[PDB]
Amino acid sequence: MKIATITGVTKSPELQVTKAIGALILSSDVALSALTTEKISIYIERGNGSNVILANKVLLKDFILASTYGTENTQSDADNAMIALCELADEGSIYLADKESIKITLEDLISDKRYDLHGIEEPQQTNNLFFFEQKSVASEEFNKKIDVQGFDLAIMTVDDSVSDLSYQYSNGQVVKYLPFELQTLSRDIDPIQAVLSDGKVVQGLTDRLTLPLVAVVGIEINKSQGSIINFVVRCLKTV
Amino acid sequence: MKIATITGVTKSPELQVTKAIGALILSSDVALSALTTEKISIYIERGNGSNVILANKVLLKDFILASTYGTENTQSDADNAMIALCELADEGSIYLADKESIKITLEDLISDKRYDLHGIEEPQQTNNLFFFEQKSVASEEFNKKIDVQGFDLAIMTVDDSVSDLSYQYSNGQVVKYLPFELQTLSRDIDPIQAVLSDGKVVQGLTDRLTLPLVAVVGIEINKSQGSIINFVVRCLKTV
Amino acid sequence: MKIATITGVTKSPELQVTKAIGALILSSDVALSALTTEKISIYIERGNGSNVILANKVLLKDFILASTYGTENTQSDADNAMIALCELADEGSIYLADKESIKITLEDLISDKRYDLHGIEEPQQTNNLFFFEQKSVASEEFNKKIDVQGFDLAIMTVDDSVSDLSYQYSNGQVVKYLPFELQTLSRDIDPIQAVLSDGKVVQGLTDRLTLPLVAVVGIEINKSQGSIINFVVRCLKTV
Repeated sequence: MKIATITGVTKSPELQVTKAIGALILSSDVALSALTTEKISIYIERGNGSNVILANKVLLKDFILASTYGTENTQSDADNAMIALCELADEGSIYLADKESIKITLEDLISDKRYDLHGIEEPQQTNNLFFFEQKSVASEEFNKKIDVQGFDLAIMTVDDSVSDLSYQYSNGQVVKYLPFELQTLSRDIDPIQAVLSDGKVVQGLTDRLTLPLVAVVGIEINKSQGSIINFVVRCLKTV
Repeated sequence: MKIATITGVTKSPELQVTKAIGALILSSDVALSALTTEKISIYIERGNGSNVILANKVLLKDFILASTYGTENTQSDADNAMIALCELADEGSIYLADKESIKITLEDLISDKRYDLHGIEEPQQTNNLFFFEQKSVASEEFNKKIDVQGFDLAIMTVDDSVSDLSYQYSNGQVVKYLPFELQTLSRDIDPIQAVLSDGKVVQGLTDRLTLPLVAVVGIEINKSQGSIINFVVRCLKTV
Repeated sequence: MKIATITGVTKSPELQVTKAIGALILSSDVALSALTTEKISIYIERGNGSNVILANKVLLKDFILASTYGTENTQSDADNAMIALCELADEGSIYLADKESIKITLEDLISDKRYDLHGIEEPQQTNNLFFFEQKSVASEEFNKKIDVQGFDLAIMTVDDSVSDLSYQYSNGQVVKYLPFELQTLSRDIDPIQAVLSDGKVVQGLTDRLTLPLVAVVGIEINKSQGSIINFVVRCLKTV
C-alpha cells in the first residue's frame, strides 16, 4: 500500500496506519550519501494506555543501514535514486489489538526533494519487534565505556579522532581493534552496501560504520578531542 | 562438451545429445537486454513411446532468468558478452534409458549473431526434472485469475498498464501488491541480476520481473487494456 | 594490531609475532591484477624442536585468491587500492605453546610501492591450521596426472595451451571439462572476485582460475607445449 508522498514542506504530517504492516519502503530521488539531517519516528499507539516507541527521531541514514545489512542492499531505479526496505518485525507483521495504530512522522526534510513511503504486509503475524536506541560520546571525554548487551547490530559515526575500540565478550576476553581493522571486518561480511543508478556500487559510507555485535557485552572507545561519536543500536524483543 | 555453434542461419538444426548431461551453457556476443525474440525448445525422446517435453518454444530471456535466480547471475567475458548456466535437474544428471536422447532446437535467431551451446555433466544421477509452462493474459480482459500451485518461481512481463497483483496463500490470506512493491521485494532477495563486460552491473531488466512463489496457490492480476501479459513458470517433478 | 609497513626496500625483514593472531590483512596501493612476483612465507617456530611451515614462498595473488573465495572478496579504499583478509585458522586463533612464535617474510617486492601488514585476533582458540602446497606441470609434458585428495580448493594458472582437464571423484566416475566450462562453473559459485576503487567490479583474473575441489581425488590435465602450469592447493589439518 501507499502511505504518503512528501515534497515542498520541510516537515511531514503525522501519518496514521491502521492496517497491520510488516515492513516499510523508503524511496527518494537523492543518493544515500546525500542524506544530511532527515529524521524519522515510528511508534505504535494503544487506546486507554501508554504508547510504545520503536524509533524516536532516528537519523535516516542510520535507520536505512541498520535494516539493510547482509545479503540485501539499498537499490536504485530510473525514477528514484534511493530505494530501501526496512523490517519492523522478525518474520511476520505487527499484531494490532482492539485500539492500536502505527504512527510515522518525518522531520528535517528538504524543500526541493521528494520522499515516498510504502507499507508491506504479510500473512504471518508475530509479536517480536525491533527497537532502536542511541548513545553518544562527547568531544571532551578521552575514554568512554558503553554497554551493548542484548544487541545484535550497531552503527558508529566515523571520524579520524578515534584511536582504539575494544570489545568485551561473554567469556571475559577483551580484544582491541583499530578503525581500519573494524572496517575490514565489517566489509568481510557485507561486501556491497549500495548500488548506484548508473551501475557503480559502493561498499560503504565515508562517515558510518556497521558493526555486527555477536556475544558482545561492552565496548570501550579511546579517542581524542574534536568530534562527537554517535552509536545507533537495534534490538529484538517481545512487547 | 561442445554441442553447437550457430551463426549466419536464422534457425538451428535439431541437435541430438546422447550423453547424460546435467546443465546447459548459453553463450552469445549480444547483451542480455538485447535479446528480442530468440526461442529455445528442449525435449527428451524415448524409443517405442511418447516424448517428454521440458521446454516448448520458451523465450531465451525467460529461460535465462528462470535458472539464474539467487546467488548466481549471468556473467560476461572478453569474447562473449553474455554467458548463462541453466540447470535441467535438481542435483544430478538425467538418467537416460535404453533408447532416450535429448534434443535441443533454437528458433527466431539473428543472421549476424553467434550462439554457442555447451553441456555440463556430473557423476550424480537423478530423476527430478524441471518443466517450463507459459500463461497469457490478453489485452482486452481487465481482471484475470491464474493458478500457480506447485510452482516455485515465475517471470512476468512488465508493463505500465498493470495496476494490482494479489496473492493467495495456503492459509487463505490474500495480500495485494503494487508493481513497485513487487519489484522491491524481488530485488530484496537477488540484488544483482547481471554483470556487464566493462564492469557495470544491472539489477534487473526493464520488461521482466521475477517473482519467487512460496506457498502461493493463486494470483489475481488487475490491469487496464493495452498490452498482453506473459507469465513463465517453472516446476520440479519426477518423470 | 599493526605488524609492519614496507616501502623502498625490495625485501622485507623477518617479522616476528608473539601474540596469538587468527587472520592477516594485506594492504597495498597497487591493484590486484597488477601483482607480478610478490611472494610471502609464514611459519610457526617452536623452541627446542622443529619448525612448522604453513606457507613457503607462495605467490601473493595465489595466497589472496585462496582465502577470499565465497561471499567475501578483496576490497579497496581511497588510500589503499587493494585490501585482502586471509584466514590462518578454521574458526579461532593459533594456540601458541611455551616457546612458539609466528614469523612472516616477504620477497620480490617493488621499490616504489608500499605494503602494510595487519593482524587479527579473536577470543576463540583452535588447533586446525591451513597449509599451502604447490604443484607444477612442465612445458614439455603433454599429459600430467596429479593427486588432490584431502584438499578443498585449488588455483591454476590460466593459459591458452590447456586442452582438457578431467576430475576423478570418490565414487570412481571421471568427468572431463574444458577451460571455458571450468571458468563458468567457477564463476557460478563466486560471481564477484574483486571490487575496484572507482566502483567497477571484476569477476576474476585473466591468468588465474579457482577450482573448488569437493570429493575429488585426482586431476588429469591434457595440454600442448609452450607454458608451465602452476597449481596452488590449500588444506586444513591439525598440528
